[PDB]
Amino acid sequence: GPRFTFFQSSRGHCQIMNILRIYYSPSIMHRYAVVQPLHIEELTFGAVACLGTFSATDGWRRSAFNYRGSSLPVVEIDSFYSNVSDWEVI
Amino acid sequence: MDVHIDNQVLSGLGTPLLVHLFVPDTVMAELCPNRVPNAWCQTLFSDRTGLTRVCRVFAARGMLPGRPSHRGTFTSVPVYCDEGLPELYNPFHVAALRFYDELVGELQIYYLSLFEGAKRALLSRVPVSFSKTRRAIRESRALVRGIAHIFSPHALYVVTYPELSAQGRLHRMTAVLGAPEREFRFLISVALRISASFREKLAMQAWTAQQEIPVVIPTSYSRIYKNSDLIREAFFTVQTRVSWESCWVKATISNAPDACLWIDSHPLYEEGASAWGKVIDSRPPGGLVGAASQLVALGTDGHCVHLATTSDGQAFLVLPGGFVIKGQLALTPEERGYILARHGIR
Amino acid sequence: MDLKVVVSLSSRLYTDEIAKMQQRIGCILPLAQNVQGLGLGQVYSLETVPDYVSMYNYLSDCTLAVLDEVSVDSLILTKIVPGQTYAIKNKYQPFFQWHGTGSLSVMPPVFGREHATVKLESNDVDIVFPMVLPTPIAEEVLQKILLFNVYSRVVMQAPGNADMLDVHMHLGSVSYLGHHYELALALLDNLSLYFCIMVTLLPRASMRLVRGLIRHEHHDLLNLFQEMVPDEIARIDLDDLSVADDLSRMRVMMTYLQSLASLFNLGPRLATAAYSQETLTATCWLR
Amino acid sequence: MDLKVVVSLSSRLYTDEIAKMQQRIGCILPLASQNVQGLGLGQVYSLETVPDYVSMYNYLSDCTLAVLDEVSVDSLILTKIVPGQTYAIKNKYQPFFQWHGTGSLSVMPPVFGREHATVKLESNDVDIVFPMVLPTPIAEEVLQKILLFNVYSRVVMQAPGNADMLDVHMHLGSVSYLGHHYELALPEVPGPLGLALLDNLSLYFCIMVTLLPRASMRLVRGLIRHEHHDLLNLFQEMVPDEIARIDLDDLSVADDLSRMRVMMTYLQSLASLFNLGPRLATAAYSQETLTATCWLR
Repeated sequence: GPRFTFFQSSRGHCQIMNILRIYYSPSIMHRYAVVQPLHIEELTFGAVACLGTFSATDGWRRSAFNYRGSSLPVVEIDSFYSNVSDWEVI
Repeated sequence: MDVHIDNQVLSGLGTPLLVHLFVPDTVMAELCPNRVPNAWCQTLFSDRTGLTRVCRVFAARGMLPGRPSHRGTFTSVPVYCDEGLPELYNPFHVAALRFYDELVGELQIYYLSLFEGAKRALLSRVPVSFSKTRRAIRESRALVRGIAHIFSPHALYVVTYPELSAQGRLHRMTAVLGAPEREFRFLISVALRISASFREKLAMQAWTAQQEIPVVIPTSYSRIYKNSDLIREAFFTVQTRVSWESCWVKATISNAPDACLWIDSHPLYEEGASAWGKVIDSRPPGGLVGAASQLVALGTDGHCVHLATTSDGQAFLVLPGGFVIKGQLALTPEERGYILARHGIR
Repeated sequence: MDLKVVVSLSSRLYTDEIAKMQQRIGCILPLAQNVQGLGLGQVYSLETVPDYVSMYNYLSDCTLAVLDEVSVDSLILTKIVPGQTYAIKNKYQPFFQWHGTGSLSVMPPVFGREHATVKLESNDVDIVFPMVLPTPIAEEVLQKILLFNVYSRVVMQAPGNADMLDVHMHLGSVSYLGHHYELALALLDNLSLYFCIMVTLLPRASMRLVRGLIRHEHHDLLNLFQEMVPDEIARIDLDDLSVADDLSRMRVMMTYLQSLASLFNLGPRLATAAYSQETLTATCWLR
Repeated sequence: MDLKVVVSLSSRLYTDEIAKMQQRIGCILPLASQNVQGLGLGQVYSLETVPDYVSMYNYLSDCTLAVLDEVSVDSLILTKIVPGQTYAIKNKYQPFFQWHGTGSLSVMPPVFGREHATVKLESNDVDIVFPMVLPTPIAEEVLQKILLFNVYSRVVMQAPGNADMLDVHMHLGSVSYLGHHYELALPEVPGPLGLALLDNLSLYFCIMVTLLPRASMRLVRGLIRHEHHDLLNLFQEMVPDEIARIDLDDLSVADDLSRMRVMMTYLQSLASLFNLGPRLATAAYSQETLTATCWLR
């Protein structure tokens, strides 16, 4: 079953596919040995969009997000410039 | 067993039946230093010498057998000599491989050592490698059996297994010499004609040295090397067991790609099977003075004889001491095409 | 900064020219000012065939522009900066959809040549607006027109293989976000031909590249898992061909795969934020 | 929006280098973020390694670019490339490329020799090599030619009968241009990240070879059976074994939709792998002063 993850990198807008392909490489065939598709689907392993850019001056500062039951660590990003791109398959 | 199902669907064009095998690291360590290769199949015939097309064999090393008893490299040998029906086996029939990473080391194997042990060991969908699914379910010990090698006295493991009809026809085949008898006689034939060329070049001249390469020589050179001490020049022709490693053929393979110099250097008297088939380079920025440094480092070798071949058809023999005797290389160009098909493409 | 561009028309105009700019004020056109070369009016001239790759490479060559006003002689229009957002309507002869699509496309109208070409008898400029349509609509209609013209040329070669009823049951009906649309019908012929030679050159090129990269990583998990999948019928016939013809095949193969990859990418890629149904307009910025 | 970004040196830029640095004004330079090393392309393209044109392409595509505007002594100023701004670039590159059609300009590493876009800095122990700027289609065919040589040098060396190693060095040869042909630099070993790029490309190739549309096979078989088209001239009226043996089956409407759908998403992924390096869309290039006004596309 799927999962979302959020990736921060100051590297290239066009050289983000290769490094994330390398990042998801140790998982893909390791859990893809047991599955085989049919009626053909299931070849696209994930897809990635760029939410946008925040400045290199300000970093991301960890904080705590608490509901009334308990708390959770949360990451604060200031001064964002949200320019949502399209989903790109890995 | 990855290379077994890696060249079983690729080499099927050039070859009907493919054999799966192992080479131990201990037997092929004297073929190549530091395990530098990581192949090319060319099976030569016993009585039907000819020439055949070269087949490619995918081999990957550093990966063990299923046995923990021995750990060696992977390989495969194509069998395509049997004309039409493969029910006939050719006995005493060699198969020669050119395993390589960057062409280094040669392997020769009989068909008889192969086949006797092979019977001894016993809205689309995606495409599936049916051979890969059928290979995976055997996974047992007795698929691999150890068989002695007649060329080099070691056990060569073959892996065969009741896979499909392609190996299924293989063990049912049986049938009712001279394959290494030719290659030694051929090389010694060209070595005899080269020594005869050097004989007539020393004969039409005075029995003298021209000394192409300068090197200083002591006064005791006629003492510590005796008068007419051609002991190495006697036994040179016995010491050339190999040709395809030799620099003698390196001139013939380099005529089409322009012309450099190649060196076959041998020990004055059994100091080791020294060296065969090296390069003297004028291409890189070492230059002609850099090649001259190599050539004077060659002539200063006081414990080795040297033979030189040029790519344009000339042969030289450099004595230890800087002396040299000029000579000729030229032969019938059928044997040029023979060596050129023995190595690779024409 | 006035991003507006002024164009002087040659002669005087008349009534339905005003009616058709009032029809086409919301829709947009590319750029090169000079009243002849305003948009795609130098590709849709009938003395040449209206081709798709020449028009597409022109559209990717030049910029884009929003028509805003047409007086008796002026053509008031603004162009597209990547900086700030402008307002866009449909005003298109196919009236497709805007349901919150975060990715847009601008393609020349494959549904009708005359559907977007507006003509004036006094002014021969025959200007024309390429069809703006959302990205799943765009990819679905480009598939359903490319495979349709492939099938048409194959029936023209041999009609016994392919039919028309079972392909009009499926390849004439795009369906996206609950809406079921209908469409049926040179440029797509040559576009299909480029794909036709690319998909027939892809086998030899694919086996040559996987045979070059097959044992680089001498025991890889990923390389072996991409080698276990593909066709056993495919990987046999490579070593028979000469060197120069092979490399010419790979060179033409690489040129047209880069061309068809940039062509399957949707060219002028607009992006919308909030679409108003009752005014038929959305805000857009260039992306 | 700041643009005037100075780069402080640490030693005296002597007058033998001030002349050639003022000669290179209006060119493009890549940035690190200044320090004297890492501002240029000599930090990743040194004399010690092979010129691989991929790791330096990765440094060009990862970090941003900058126009050189003024070179003083002891310090020089740089002007960044933030989008939405129109930058004026002069063609000050020794392999000349005339911008007649004024297409989208495109950065490249100096694959036409280090010697034309280098500058010798003897103030500090650093050498700076300038990136090459040229229009998009020449850039893409340079990419395809350098990857074809990087994949084919090894397999021509891999043959035991290497009678023709020099066949690819002239067959690839120069770049394909009408007015003049421009030879380039060719590396023997593709290096690490070039092979990683070919590995990802082989991944994508073998995945899309699992789905071939069978319908175009019938059309190319018909065009073979019909008159020989000039685009068909690479076949010279021959049906190979593979296209003859992938057409034993029938043609339907079922497979074609899912085939062309996954071909749409994989060709968009291949365009994303070929949208490689920062590019510059060009409008109103004035030829009489050789200035191509560009915004960051």
